[PDB]
Amino acid sequence: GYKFGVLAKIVNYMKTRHQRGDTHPLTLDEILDETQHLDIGLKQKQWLMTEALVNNPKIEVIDGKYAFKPKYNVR
Amino acid sequence: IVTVLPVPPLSVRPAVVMQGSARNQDDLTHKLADIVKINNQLRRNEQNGAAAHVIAEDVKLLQFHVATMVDNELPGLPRAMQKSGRPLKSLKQRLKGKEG
Amino acid sequence: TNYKPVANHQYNIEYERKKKEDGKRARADKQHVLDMLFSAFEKHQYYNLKDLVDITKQPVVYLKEILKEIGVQNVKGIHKNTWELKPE
Amino acid sequence: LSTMIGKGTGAASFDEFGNSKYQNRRTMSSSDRAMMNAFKEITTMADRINLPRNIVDRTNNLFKQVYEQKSLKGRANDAIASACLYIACRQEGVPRTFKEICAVSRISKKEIGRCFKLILKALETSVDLITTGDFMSRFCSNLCLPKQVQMAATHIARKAVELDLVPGRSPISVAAAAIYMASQASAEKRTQKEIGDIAGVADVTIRQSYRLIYPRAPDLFPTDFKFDTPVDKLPQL
Amino acid sequence: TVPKLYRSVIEDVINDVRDIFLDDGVDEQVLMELKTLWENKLMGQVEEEPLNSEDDVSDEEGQELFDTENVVVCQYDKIHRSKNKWKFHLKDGIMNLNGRDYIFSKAIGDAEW
Amino acid sequence: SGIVPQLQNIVSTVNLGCKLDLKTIALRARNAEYNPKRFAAVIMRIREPRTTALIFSSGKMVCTGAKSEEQSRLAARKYARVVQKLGFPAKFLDFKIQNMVGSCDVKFPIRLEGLVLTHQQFSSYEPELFPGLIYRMIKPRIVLLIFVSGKVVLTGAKVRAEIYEAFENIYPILKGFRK
Amino acid sequence: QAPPRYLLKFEQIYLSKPTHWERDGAPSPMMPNEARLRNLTYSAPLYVDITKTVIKEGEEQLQTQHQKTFIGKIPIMLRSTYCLLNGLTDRDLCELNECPLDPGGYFIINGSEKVLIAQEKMATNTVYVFAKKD
Amino acid sequence: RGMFKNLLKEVRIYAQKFIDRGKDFNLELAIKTRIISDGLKYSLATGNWGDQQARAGVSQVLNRLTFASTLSHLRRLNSPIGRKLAKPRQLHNTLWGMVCPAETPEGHAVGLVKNLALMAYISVGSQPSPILEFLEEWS
Amino acid sequence: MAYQLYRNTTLGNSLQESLDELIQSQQITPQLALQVLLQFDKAINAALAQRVRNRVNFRGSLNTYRFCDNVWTFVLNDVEFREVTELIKVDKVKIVACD
Repeated sequence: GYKFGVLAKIVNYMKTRHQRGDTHPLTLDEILDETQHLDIGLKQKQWLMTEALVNNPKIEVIDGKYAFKPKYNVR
Repeated sequence: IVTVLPVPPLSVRPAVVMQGSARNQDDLTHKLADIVKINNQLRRNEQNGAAAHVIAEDVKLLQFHVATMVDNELPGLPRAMQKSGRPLKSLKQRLKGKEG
Repeated sequence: TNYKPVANHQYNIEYERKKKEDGKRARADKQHVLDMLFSAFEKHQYYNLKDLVDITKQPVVYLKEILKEIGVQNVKGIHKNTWELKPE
Repeated sequence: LSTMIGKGTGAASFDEFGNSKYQNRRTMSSSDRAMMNAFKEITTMADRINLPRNIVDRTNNLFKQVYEQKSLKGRANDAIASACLYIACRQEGVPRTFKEICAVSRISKKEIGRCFKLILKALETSVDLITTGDFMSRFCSNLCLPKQVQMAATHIARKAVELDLVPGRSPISVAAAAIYMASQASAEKRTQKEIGDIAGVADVTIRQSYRLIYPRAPDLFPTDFKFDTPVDKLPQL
Repeated sequence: TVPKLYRSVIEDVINDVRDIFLDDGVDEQVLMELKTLWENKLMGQVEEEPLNSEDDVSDEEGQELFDTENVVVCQYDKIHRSKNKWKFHLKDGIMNLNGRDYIFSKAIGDAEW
Repeated sequence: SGIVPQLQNIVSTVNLGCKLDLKTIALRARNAEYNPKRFAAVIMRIREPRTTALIFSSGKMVCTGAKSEEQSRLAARKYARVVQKLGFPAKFLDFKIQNMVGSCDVKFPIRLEGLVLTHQQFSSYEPELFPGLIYRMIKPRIVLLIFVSGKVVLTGAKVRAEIYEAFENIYPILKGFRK
Repeated sequence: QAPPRYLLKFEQIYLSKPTHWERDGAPSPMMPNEARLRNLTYSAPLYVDITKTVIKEGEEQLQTQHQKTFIGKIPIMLRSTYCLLNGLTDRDLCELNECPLDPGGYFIINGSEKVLIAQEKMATNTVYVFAKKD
Repeated sequence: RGMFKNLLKEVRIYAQKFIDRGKDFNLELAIKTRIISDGLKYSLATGNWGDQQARAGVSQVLNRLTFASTLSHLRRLNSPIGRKLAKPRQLHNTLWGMVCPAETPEGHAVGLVKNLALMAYISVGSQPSPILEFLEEWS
Repeated sequence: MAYQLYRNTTLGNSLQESLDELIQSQQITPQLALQVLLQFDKAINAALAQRVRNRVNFRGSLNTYRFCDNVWTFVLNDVEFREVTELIKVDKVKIVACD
């Protein structure tokens, strides 16, 4: 299993991180540090950057970094 | 075009009484039972909005039952069969031929 | 000599012995069952509810509870409706 | 009140690809279909041990009463059917041992006994206590023993039970011991294996029933019986 | 017997770790030296909420803490409790009785309590 | 009558009122066994009362094997103290006695056949299933196990007093069928 | 097939004398007169020998044998080789309440003496050229 | 043959239902003894020759009015021709010595119901194997 | 990620000490030490399962016993190890077993 499992882990981690009030964006390495994914492949990284965090309606692209999308949802 | 089906009285379709306690019913009573069952099924399917092909098949089966009400010698069609090998005696059977 | 009286059939007692040696499938924490789910849809895209239960070795109600949160059921006109392990 | 659709007869009956456009879509209830499945299973069970049809009818009556009374929804219909067959056999004066009904069912002695207890509770009825006598015609005939041995075994078991020689032993065990210790008194002999496998008793059950019944040997036999073997020649295990 | 088992274990271990060492680039010289060192290391209370009415209802808890005495390390297959005693079907395991090593493949144990 | 029943086992339920974690209790206890694949609770056993108790995650304690109601309460307090030793804030609420089991003797054999014949609506004697007569009697909630040995077992009572009057209710009946 | 593979083979057929099971379950010889009077069916049990084998990936084949498995009752033609009246002499027939002059050759089904009438059929396996002019 | 096929089908269904459910199956319980018994009995009782488009009148109540009547009934032959078609009703030449030229019913069944001659014998068949071996061994 | 029962032994203690000495010299990473421990556990488990075909007996009395996550913790006192070749007397023994 590879290239398809960690996407669920990272999206869940960032969603739960936003649930704690972390409105500030976080870099990819910041999430990778505490998710025990230091051995993640480079092609996985670029595939993530090019598809995963841009196609989903739950990730906001601001000042180059990635954050939640609380404006789209109801609060 | 049969839109309301006449239901014969009990005289036309009497229930015989056997040895012991029995309520053996005429063939027409069984055919009326099937007619009412399929009619209720179709009514409920139309009421709760079933699939189109479900309604079409139920209409087809209702047509078959109303057909075997009258004619059981439909050429190239299955016969209304009671349980054990006996075709039902439809109205045309009750009327035509030597024992009619 | 046939249909001889017996307290219980050999196959039945064998099946009960197997069932009581193996026991019931124990309820686990959410993360570890989710780890089996992750290995699962890494292994194969589509799945059948029975095979998922066999692979995960988890209680059917608990599997349904942890799968409904992330998974959805897709209707198919070929065989039967089935669950989808993709979160989206 | 429903009727079947017969096989197709011509082109109009069939469809574009090798199938009839009318099918046997039965309108049976879940309840009626489940209880018809049960009657069909009861008949199969009863014909395995050659029960007459009257016992099958009584079993159907008891099963219908239980299934309408609706207190055992949680037990398999096959276990309720087995218990009903046991009750029907016991009510007719021709009881079958629990192991005999078990042998013709997928349901264990544990499960059929529990369902029997629960059916008796539900119907608020009772059944006569089995005597080491009813289980004699079968346990003997199956073992192929003469008619004088029938009378000897019946009389001796009845006398042993009457004077309370055996405390609390199940009637099956006392009956089997009677068969054992009346068989050796005649020319026709039967070993432990045959009687045990034909009556359901274990070797240790029949052995301790024999050792309990042995000392009162001569006073227990019928007076008018041909002693093909002397009373003192019975071998003690 | 026991030294022969030790030598066979050493042979199997060194044969097994060859692929592991060659996978990550560990040279052979690390193994032999380690082995040498390894060998050199071997050779009427109405209101019932307060529960403090009782004391000294526990035994010494240090027995698990010290672990200085002999300890059985093995695996189990079948254990039965029969109102008085525990019947054990203990499969293969190793033992260290007062420094001397022992081995067994099957055992029957009896315990009283 | 002249013979007094003796209670041989007691079981009671008591609500601690707080949720518990089973794994930590099994780890930090002294006589705790827990197999997840077998059963939903942690058994615990204490020698001096010879009582056993079951720890459930919803915090309802159940005790077994006590010889007296006061002994059962003391054992329940002991198990609650064992829970408190882990720092879990348990309580002692709605302690309700549930069942006690009594064994006694009449010292004469009984002909069970007459007993089940004259009390068919109460008795059910099946030698194949179980060698003892089961006697279910109405106004008390009580079932009796009777045997040819004379031994009698009383069970199903709610309170200690309840056991007694049933015994003297069956003793004359039993006295009418002395072998 | 469910992995195990189960194989059943039916080898030998046995067929005992006609028998009757009373309410007690005691088998006794069904005499034909008794069948006629009590509306019984004059049938004999049919027993078959079955071999059961199991194929497992671990090569643990069993060859278990169920000897003489009851598989139903065949009605028996009277005065045939498998009837109770086969070798009986005239005196034995009279003592058994059966006419010596009875030819037999009929079954007893529910107490009715049922006879099978030979049915004519076109000969099989032979070429036949006919004269369809219609 | 058909009813043994039905029995084997039922055993297969039962044993498949047990094997897929994941347990060995008891052979004795799989066999439904009802099938052969109450199928042969039904066919010989009602005369309908087939399952419970089939021949009728194959089995009849034996005629016990006179010994001659019983013998005549036990030696009867039936032609399945419908009861039209005068040709099969005629007394063909090949009936000499095999079928009685006199014994037929009068009415709707004349000619179609016949009786064996007094020395007529119907072969029970035999295996053609030894004939084939002999012929092959011959020239 | 294994049974992990032979680690708390004299052999396990010696291996752990050797790995600690190697780590303190900055020769191998701790992950390689863990991998070596896992391989050693697998090897000793296989050796015990295969090359052991002998039997021993023991008797004693129990005082303490526990069970958690397929791990027994029996304790025996006044234990006599009986064997056909040698008899051993020991005061107190602790039994840890897994499956």
